Amino acid sequence: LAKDAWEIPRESLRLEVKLGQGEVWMGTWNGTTRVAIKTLKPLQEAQVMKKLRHEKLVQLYAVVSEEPIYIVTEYMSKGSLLDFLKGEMGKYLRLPQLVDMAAQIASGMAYVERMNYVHRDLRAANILVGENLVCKVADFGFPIKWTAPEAALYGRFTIKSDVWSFGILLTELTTKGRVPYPGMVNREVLDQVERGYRMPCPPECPESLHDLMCQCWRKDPEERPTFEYLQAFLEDYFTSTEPQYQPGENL
Ligand SMILES: Nc1nc2cnc(-c3ccccc3)cn2n1
Repeated sequence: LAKDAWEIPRESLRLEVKLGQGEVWMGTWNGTTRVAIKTLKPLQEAQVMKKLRHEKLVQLYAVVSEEPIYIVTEYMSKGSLLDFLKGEMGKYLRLPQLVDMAAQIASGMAYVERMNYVHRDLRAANILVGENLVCKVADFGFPIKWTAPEAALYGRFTIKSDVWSFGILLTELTTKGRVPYPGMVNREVLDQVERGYRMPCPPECPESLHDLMCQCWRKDPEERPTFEYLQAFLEDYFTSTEPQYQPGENL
């Protein structure tokens, strides 16, 4: 059956270093350019990664539509935002760098918002990092803790359930990668969050950023901010919102 212009020769790719294991390799495409190659275990409907192109989304390069199915994309030299924040770099990141990263992610998601798509698994383990603190939304391929209640309970995934996740992602950045709802197991999160619990302000995080988290965690998904609003807020943050910001111990 008929391929499209994304298709490339099964073996026009040189796999080298293995990076994960569902498996992910670094490689070289037509001997000239470095890529990442995610391999599946037994891309049919990648009509999602094909239609999106933006500077803050990991770019699709090519596919291979036969088992084992390949997906080739740009190489992100630092790997996942989660690993980056939990590794050696986490202790040196302060609020300006973390808010900047948040802004990049909102910029990719504001594009997703315009195109009328929905990510469904926005969390730091699905943001990829390159040099110069470039972050890019990845993996449009159970993370109850990151999912809006209406989506966890009733399968209502909208751009507004993504916003909710983006708010959890903001606690990931401000805590240098901690799992959210520390001490709570999945069921206790779901019950507590339905009764109105929200994570409190993380140590040394300014109130104005916690308020932003709180708005993304509104019960009525319609009262949650847009990513366009989020991007603009984050970009202008140290002039418009926290002009007197002082670095502290950890942020
Ligand atoms: N597109 C893409 N996908 C992945 C997955 N993992 C990495 C990576 C993982 C560890 C160290 C450096 C890079 C990098 N990329 N880049």
